[PDB]
Amino acid sequence: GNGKYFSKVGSAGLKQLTNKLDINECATVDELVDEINKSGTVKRKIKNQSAFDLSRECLGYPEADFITLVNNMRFKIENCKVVNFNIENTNCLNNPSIETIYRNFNQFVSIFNVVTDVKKRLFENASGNGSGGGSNRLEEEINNQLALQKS
Repeated sequence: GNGKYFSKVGSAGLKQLTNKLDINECATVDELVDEINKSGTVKRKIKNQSAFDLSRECLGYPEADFITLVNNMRFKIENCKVVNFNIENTNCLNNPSIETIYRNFNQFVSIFNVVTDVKKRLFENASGNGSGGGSNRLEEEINNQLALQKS
């Protein structure tokens, strides 16, 4: 029997995704992709859903209010993934709902990190990140880091 039903970051995003995708459990994004790779419907849906959206859904935060949180935050984007973050304008935290969302925002980014990697793994590139350039502020900063990368 497997124990330790507690994980923060990384495998936590996997655990939330595997739960959401109704797939097998996964210890790494690499193994996660492989399971999804077996689940054709999930695989295709991961590209059909946007990383931001797919990840946000996994937590169950209200789209608008969740977006409201990240627009007022900033993020350390390491390798196209939010590795760290902090709130820039605590205006959104006026709502205890968003407080709840914020205090557990890392969960989202954990899941986001996963879908951000998985969507790259399954698809060499896809229009399923969030919106043009980026979802909402968060991915814009990511795209911003990518803009620094003059090809």
